[PDB]
Amino acid sequence: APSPEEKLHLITRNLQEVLGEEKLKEILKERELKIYWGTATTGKPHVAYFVPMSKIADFLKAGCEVTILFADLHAYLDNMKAPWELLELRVSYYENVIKAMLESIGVPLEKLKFIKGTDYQLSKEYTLDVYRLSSVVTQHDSKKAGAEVVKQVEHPLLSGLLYPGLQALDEEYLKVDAQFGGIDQRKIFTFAKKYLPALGYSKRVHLMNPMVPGLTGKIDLLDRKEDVKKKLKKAFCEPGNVENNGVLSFIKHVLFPLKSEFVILRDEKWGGNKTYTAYVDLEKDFAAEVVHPGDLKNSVEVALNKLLDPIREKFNTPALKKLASAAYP
Amino acid sequence: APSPEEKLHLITRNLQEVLGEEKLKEILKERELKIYWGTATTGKPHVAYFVPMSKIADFLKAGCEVTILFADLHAYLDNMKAPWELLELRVSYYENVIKAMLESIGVPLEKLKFIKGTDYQLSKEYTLDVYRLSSVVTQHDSKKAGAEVVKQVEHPLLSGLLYPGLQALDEEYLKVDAQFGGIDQRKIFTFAKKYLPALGYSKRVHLMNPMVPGLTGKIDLLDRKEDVKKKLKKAFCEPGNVENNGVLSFIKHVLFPLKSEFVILRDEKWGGNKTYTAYVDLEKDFAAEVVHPGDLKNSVEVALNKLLDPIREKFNTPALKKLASAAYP
Ligand SMILES: N[C@@H](Cc1ccc(O)cc1)C(=O)O
Ligand SMILES: N[C@@H](Cc1ccc(O)cc1)C(=O)O
Repeated sequence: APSPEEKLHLITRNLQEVLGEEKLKEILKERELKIYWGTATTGKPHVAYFVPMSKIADFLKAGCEVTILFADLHAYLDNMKAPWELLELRVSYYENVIKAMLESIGVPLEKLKFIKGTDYQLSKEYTLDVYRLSSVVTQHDSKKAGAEVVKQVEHPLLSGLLYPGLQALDEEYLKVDAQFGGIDQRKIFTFAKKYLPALGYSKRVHLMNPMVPGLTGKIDLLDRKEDVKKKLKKAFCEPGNVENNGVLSFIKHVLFPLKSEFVILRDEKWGGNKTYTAYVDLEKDFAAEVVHPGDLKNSVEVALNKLLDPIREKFNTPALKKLASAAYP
Repeated sequence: APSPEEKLHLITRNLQEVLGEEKLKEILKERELKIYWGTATTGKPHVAYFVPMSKIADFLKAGCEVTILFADLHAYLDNMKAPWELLELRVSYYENVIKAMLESIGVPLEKLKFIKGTDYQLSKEYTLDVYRLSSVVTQHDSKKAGAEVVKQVEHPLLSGLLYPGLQALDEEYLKVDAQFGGIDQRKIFTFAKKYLPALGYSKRVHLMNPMVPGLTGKIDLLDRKEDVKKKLKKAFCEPGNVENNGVLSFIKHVLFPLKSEFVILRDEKWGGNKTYTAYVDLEKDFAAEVVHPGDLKNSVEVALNKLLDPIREKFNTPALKKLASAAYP
């Protein structure tokens, strides 16, 4: 234990889509899966990052070799969502905050590798492959592949066309079997699947999370307790509505995977607390309106504040706030 | 001697257009001009290469520091007009044949520097500047800048969009004051003028040759004498027509600069030989039809065979024909 079947279940649970199941099962019969997730080092990560972090936790539980790519060059190429001056600073802020998140979840930062894009994306071998890729990829396909991912501006920049090619080559240079990201990466993933073989590199397994509504949409990982409180009961959460509910989604994609259960906090009057061992049970009760929006929010607020506390405390040290300020001036 | 005025005259004579006269004259008051010419290492050079080589001869006579760029990566990016396997071979063939041309003209290969693009275009600093350029250049402008230069195909490749940016950066990395090329480079030259300052680099002086009709259009630098003969009296050369005349153009752009004069070979019957000290005099006589097409061709044929002889002999050595064959299979 875990068997290949248990590993496959941990790796794929809560995803919207799995591309490459045949190869995924072939690998898992024999060895650990090598997988990575990338994030461009752009705006301050917020509590919604707990969603991909929960999948990273799952990968690590399944025994996967996991790489996290801090894609600083990608931040630069995507309409300068980060300038060159600030890239090193934002890489450090991202690395710190992602490590704190994973620590807070209780994930062995063990088979976990952190790498930043400019560690290898400016090397001669990689650059040579960027030019080879450029010689088989049409402008049309590269503009198409990036449409849901890079900022769409009225006069498209060349950098925006380069972005998906580099993301494709990243699969080969990080030497992984698989890449995980949101469903909005799908066109880049199929682009990699199409073009890496023209360079003599193999296609990868691709794992995609659904688009998950936010808790608000704005809660920062360093927001203090009363700001978390303040922001939560302005959140959208209609009685009985189990669609497009950011509070239910957060529970489904983060709190259940984290603990295998979820506790609703309710007054004695309305039945007292209840412990759910599966999301579908909680969903049924919410649909029936015997879990009120206010109690759902209070239950999430307690759980979430538990997740943020060690992060807030770790960034409470001198120099981490100078880092926070300097990263985002 | 040469004075700045004589240097300016040598450098700019026979050009179609000079961009940047103000800076050119500022430089020449003080020091030697640093200038380069690039050629993608694509198809076999033919006798038409004598036209840019004549300007290189002029630059060297004026005391310029001249670089010749063998743009092998550019050959690759331009719709794979050369594959990666053959690039080293075609670089060697080009270097050999260009050096033989210049030797045949009688040009001191002295302040002459040969460099190949992949010597520096895959370095970290250059690649970083390719990404910065990509972040300010629109796809629109880079497609526009390359329209007369890179192969135009029905599904434009990304590499074609990269091509002019690299040509612009080449001005900075070769540390020149100026670039010389044909008038068909003009949109790339103005592109460099527009964008190098966004990277903190200065605009360059740009020197442009006219588009010159070919002697045939096909005479190879290694063609033997009877093939040269054969190909010449199939050439287009109408009595009295001094426009679009490839034979007159070759004389104007290559043989006059080379020797300061040109000798028409004519029978006693029609006046015997005549020596022209300026092109306009020869042009007037051709217009008046007292220099016949056949005699003009014979005079060019003699001069040209004199230019090719040491080239043919130098490539007559073992290994230069294996080079020729292996470069072009
Ligand atoms: N495109 C990803 C970031 C990314 C960058 C480079 C990669 O190799 C992988 C992922 C995003 O939008 O979040
Ligand atoms: N564009 C030039 C070749 C060239 C390539 C790179 C340069 O830096 C300069 C010139 C041609 O068409 O012949």
